[PDB]
This record gives sequence, structure tokens and C-alpha cells, in this order.
Amino acid sequence: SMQWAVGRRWAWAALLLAVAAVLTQVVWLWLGTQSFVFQREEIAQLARQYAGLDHELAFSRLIVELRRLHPGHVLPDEELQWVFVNAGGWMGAMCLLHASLSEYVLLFGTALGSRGHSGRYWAEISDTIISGTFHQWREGTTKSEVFYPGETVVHGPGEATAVEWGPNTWMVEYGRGVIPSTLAFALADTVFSTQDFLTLFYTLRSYARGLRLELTTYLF
Amino acid sequence: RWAWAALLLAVAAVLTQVVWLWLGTQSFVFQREEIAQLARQYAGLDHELAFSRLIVELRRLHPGHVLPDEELQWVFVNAGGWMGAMCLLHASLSEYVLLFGTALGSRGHSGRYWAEISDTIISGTFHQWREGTTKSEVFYPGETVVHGPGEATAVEWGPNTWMVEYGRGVIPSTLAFALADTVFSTQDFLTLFYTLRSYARGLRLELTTYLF
Amino acid sequence: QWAVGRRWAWAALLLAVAAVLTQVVWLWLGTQSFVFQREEIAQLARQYAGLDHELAFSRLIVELRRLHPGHVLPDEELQWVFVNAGGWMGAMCLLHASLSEYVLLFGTALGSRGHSGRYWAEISDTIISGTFHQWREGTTKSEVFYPGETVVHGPGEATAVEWGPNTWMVEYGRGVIPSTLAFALADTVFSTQDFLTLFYTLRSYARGLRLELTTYLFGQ
Ligand SMILES: CCCN(CCC)CCc1ccc(OC)c(OCCc2ccccc2)c1
Ligand SMILES: CCCN(CCC)CCc1ccc(OC)c(OCCc2ccccc2)c1
Ligand SMILES: CCCN(CCC)CCc1ccc(OC)c(OCCc2ccccc2)c1
Repeated sequence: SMQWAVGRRWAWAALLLAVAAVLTQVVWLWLGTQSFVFQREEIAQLARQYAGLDHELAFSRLIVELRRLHPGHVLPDEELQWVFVNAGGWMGAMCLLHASLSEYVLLFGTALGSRGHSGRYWAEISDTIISGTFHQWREGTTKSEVFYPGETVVHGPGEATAVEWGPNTWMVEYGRGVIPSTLAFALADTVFSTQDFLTLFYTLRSYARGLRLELTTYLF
Repeated sequence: RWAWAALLLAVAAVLTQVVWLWLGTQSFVFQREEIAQLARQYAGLDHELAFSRLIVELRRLHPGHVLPDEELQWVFVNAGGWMGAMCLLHASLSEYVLLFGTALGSRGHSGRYWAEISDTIISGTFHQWREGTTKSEVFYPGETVVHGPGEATAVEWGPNTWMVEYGRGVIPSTLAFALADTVFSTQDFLTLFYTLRSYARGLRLELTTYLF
Repeated sequence: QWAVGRRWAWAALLLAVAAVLTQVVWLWLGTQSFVFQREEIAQLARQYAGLDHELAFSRLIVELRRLHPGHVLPDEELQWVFVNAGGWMGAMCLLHASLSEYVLLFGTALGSRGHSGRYWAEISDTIISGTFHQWREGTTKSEVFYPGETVVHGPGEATAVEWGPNTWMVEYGRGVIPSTLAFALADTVFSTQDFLTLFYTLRSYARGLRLELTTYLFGQ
């Protein structure tokens, strides 16, 4: 029965080829087995419930419920920090609740109102208004739409609009895509207009804390 | 090889003489009062219909100098801290005609250009604050505001403000100011490319029309 | 007599220059003197608030020249020059400037909004006319200031600022003024590219420094 035997060297090389193929195929399914922590419309449906309250208590109760629903995915009270944001000609403030390489969640708004450029991200951005007014002017048009508390503005990837927030506008924001590339835009005016390097450090530290949380949760 | 430099500078001098004579003997396609009156006739119409009528009338008054509908594109413009949108109808190295405005209003720096700019308001308001002064002026639909070369002002467009702009001077120099916030504030390279492509299309049209 | 090591005398000279530089910096701080008191400019400007801003500016300039001869720029060197920074735009007229102090009339006829800037200096703004909305870092509310009031901005603090139409104020700043001028020309370089405004601003600083140097060296 010499025709049933298999040499050892050919078997070793064939198993190397087999593991090569298996690894090159199961690496692909990592994009097919993608798992987002939050559903796409879950953040909006969650924030639309707290829009009736004042934005302070609304933020507090929303953070409580978001920690209850996704334990180990929201930054603790020790690392929650309002930091300024200057980009595209507008200025607001953010408080980062969750931050990964594919997702981010943050409270965002302005107490004075601000106008400017929305930016062109490799990400989809949802903004659910808790208070105030939002004015969006889409590219190519000559008109603008207004959004009120409870409503959600969706901003697809690659799109560019003109944005205007009235006085005392506050919203939650969810972002799915290449988050670092968006962080590149959200710090342009901070570098070339405001020179507020302390704010740069604060935003980068918030991102680092979010990533540390998302990694320590994956390991425990 | 010492005479090669002499021949090079000789050809260069003759070419510069040709260029100087051509720049001096060049006429202008449009007139300031022409654009002003055309934009003033339509100021009572809704800005969409006014834009359309003005484009058709400019096409029939100067054929071969207005871009076709396939090359007409609205492009955002972030400059001097303000953000509007423009649609280029005509653009050479000495003139340009465009439609400008904003649906949200915007404030910022007018720019320090090497050119004279004329804006006839179709709709909205235009607040101009001149350098060295402590008060501002306001222009309403139908009126024209002139920004002279070397002048810098503060500008404020109210919500839903649209105008027709006619600029005359060293047009390539305004590109530095018009795209500064695009590079350092918005990082919108796609809009930068759209702007450069509109300029290139205008130059292509003018060249082919001059050559027939 | 004995020798010292190549690393021994090195650290010894390091400690020597440390002692020298520290005690010299302390001697410098000890001899530091200020032309204007911490609240002098505000107290003086509040007296002229409420009038027409032109008349208030003229009377305040006359009063400052009377109270501090040799520290206020002459009429031929007074000039309104635009300022673009942190996304906002206004106009300034410098009356006094050194490496540690400065005084200027500031304001806008259109109103503006933007980043106040994070300085190594304490800056007070006394309002002659208009409105001043301030949004402090870490808060979701804003404070409005009317003519007669003074807004103090501490070193290291960063706020969002908004001036209503026809807002005019007097301002006194104390600290590392060059660091403030670094921010004061950000949009002028990366946004407006108005090099003539940059020249006007730097020439005003040079004139203030020249007046201060002449008065320090020759009195009067
Ligand atoms: C309408 C609201 C403005 N929309 C534009 C959508 C049309 C952007 C708002 C935003 C603020 C702030 C942002 O961050 C400064 C930011 O980008 C997130 C990048 C980041 C930040 C910290 C940690 C991790 C990742 C985006
Ligand atoms: C109403 C105030 C705005 N006024 C200031 C002076 C009245 C300028 C508005 C403008 C916008 C946008 C402009 O171009 C983006 C622009 O310059 C046009 C030159 C160009 C550049 C590239 C391609 C074709 C033409 C000018
Ligand atoms: C937001 C309110 C503006 N508050 C900031 C206080 C938080 C500063 C106002 C200022 C404007 C503009 C300034 O410079 C243009 C400037 O610095 C003055 C120093 C100088 C500058 C040029 C020449 C000589 C001296 C200061």
C-alpha cells in the first residue's frame, strides 16, 4: 500500500499552505464579524427621551442610562471633562463618553451659538438635539433646514454642509467610521487659529482615556 | 556657450514684449454697470429664478463667455473666517463673474485683493465695516457695493443673502485668500479641487472662444 | 590645589548657573514695576462708559495722557487696525505697550464670535458700549456684560467670546505680552493673509516699545 503514504516534508509544507489560506480567509471575516457597541439609531432614540428636560439633568440621566445599558464602555465620572472644540470656523464644547477606533459618542454644544463648515469625514455622524436649534445648509443647494430638540441630523460620509447653532444648543453625537481622520479635522482651527495647545492636550487625553477603557474592557 | 545666454535672454525679451503689448491692448468682455443693471433688474425675483434669468441674459449678451450648464456648479467657499457659496459664470486672468451668497449668513474678513470687486445684491443684506471707521453701512437688494483694490473691510451677510459679483484685476491673486480657510480651517480638499476645476473650465472656455 | 572631573565640574557649573539664574530671576521679579495698577484702567474707563464711544475714547485718551505722560502713544501714532484671531474679527487702537503691559481700545461695529485665546497674561476688558457675552470653560451657561462692567480673563483661562453690534471697550493686559501677540495674529496669517494688517499691528507694537524705551531711558 505505497500509494496511501504521504511524505513528511510535503505534509509540513502543505499544512503551512493550509494555515496560510485559513488565516488569510478568517482575517477577512473580521470585517464581516464587525460589532458596533451601540446600534445606529439607539443613541438617537435614547437621547430623544431626555430632550424634554434641561440639558444638565438630561445629560446626567442619559449618562446613567448609557452606563447601565453598556457597562464598561462609558468613561467614569473621574474622566468626564468638558473641553473646547474649534474647527472649520466654528467653536463649541464636547464631553467624550465613549471613544474607539470605529465609534465615538460625545455630548456637544454651545451656549453662544456658532457658524461654519461641517467638514468632510470618512464617517457617518448623527446629532440628536437635546436643546436649541440646528441649521444645516447642504452643498449645492441655496436653502437650509432647521432642526429642533428631539430631532436627529444625519451627516453621511464625504458630505459637506454649512452648520449654524443658535444660543444654548446641546446634543448627543454618535460617529461611525475612521474616527482618527475626523479627529484630524476637529483640531485644525485649534492649531492654526486659536493656538490652544492645552485644549489639544485635553482632547487627545480624552481620546486616550476612551481607548484605554475600550482595551481594558476587551481584556477583562 | 556664453552667447547661449544672450540668445536665451533675447528670445525672453521678445516674448515679454509680446506679452506686454497683449496685456496692454486687451479689452474687457463685461462692464461694471452692465452686470450691476442686469442683477438689479432681477432683484425682485426669487433668487433661483433671478440667477436663471441673469445666466440666460449673460449668455445671449456675450456668447462664448459663459460656461454651459454642464459646467455650472455651486461650490462652498471658506475664506477670511466666513463661509459662503459661489457659482462661476465667467473667469479669465483679468475678469470674473459669479453668483455668491449664503443661506445661513456669515461674518468675516472681506479680503485684501489686487482687484476691484462689485457686488449687486439680489436678496438679503450686506453689512460692510470699512477700515479705520467705527460704524458700518448696510446694502439691500438692488444696491451695489464696490470693494476697491488694497482695501480691507469686515463683512456680514444676513441669513439668505445672494448677490452677483463682477471682479476685475489680477484674478489669480484672490485665489490665495479665497482658499486659505479651505487649507487651514476646513481641510476640504474636495472643495479645493472643485474650485480649481471651475477656474480651469472658465479659462478653457475663454481660450477656445478666443481661438475659435 | 586639585583637579575636578569632566563630569564633576560639569555638574558643578550646572549648579552654579542654576543658582545664578534662579537668584537673578528673583531679583528681576523684585524690581518689576508696572505703569498702571491692576484696576486703574478699569476704574478710569468706567467713568466714560455710557457716552458715545468716540467721545469716551477721546476723553479717556486725554485723561490717560494726563495721568501717565510718556506712556501713551501720540495722535500721529494712533491708528485703528483690524484684528483677526480665534475665528473672530474686530479692530484695535493701541495706546500703550511694553513687554509686560499693554492698553488698547477695542471693538467691532458688526459683532463677532470666537475663541478668547489662552495667554500667559491677565487681561481686563471694561465695556464702553455694546454687549459682551462670555462662556467660561467647563460650563454650559454664559454671562452677559453691559457698559460699565469689567470682564477679567486670568492667565491660562480660555473662554468663548461674543461681541454684539457696535461693541466698544477699553482693555488693559499684564503678563508676557509677546505670547499674546502670537495668538493675536493667527487668523491674519492662516485665514485672511492680510499682510498689511500684520505690518500695521507689528508697527504699533514697535511704536509702543519705542515710546516705553525712550521714557525709561530719558524720563518725562
Ligand atoms: C454638527 C456637529 C459637528 N460635527 C460635524 C457633523 C456635521 C462634528 C462634531 C465634532 C466635535 C468634536 C469632535 O472631536 C473633537 C469631533 O470629531 C470626533 C473625533 C474624536 C474626538 C475625541 C476623541 C476621539 C475622536 C466631531
Ligand atoms: C460680498 C463680499 C465678498 N467679496 C469681497 C469684495 C466685494 C469677495 C467674494 C468672493 C468669493 C469667492 C471668490 O472665489 C472663491 C472670490 O474671488 C473670485 C476670484 C476667483 C477665484 C478662483 C476662481 C474663479 C474666480 C470672491
Ligand atoms: C477676546 C477679547 C480680546 N482680548 C483677549 C482677552 C481674553 C484681547 C484683545 C486683543 C486684541 C488684539 C491684540 O493684538 C492685536 C491684543 O494684544 C495686544 C498686544 C499688542 C498687539 C499688537 C500691537 C501691540 C500690542 C489683544
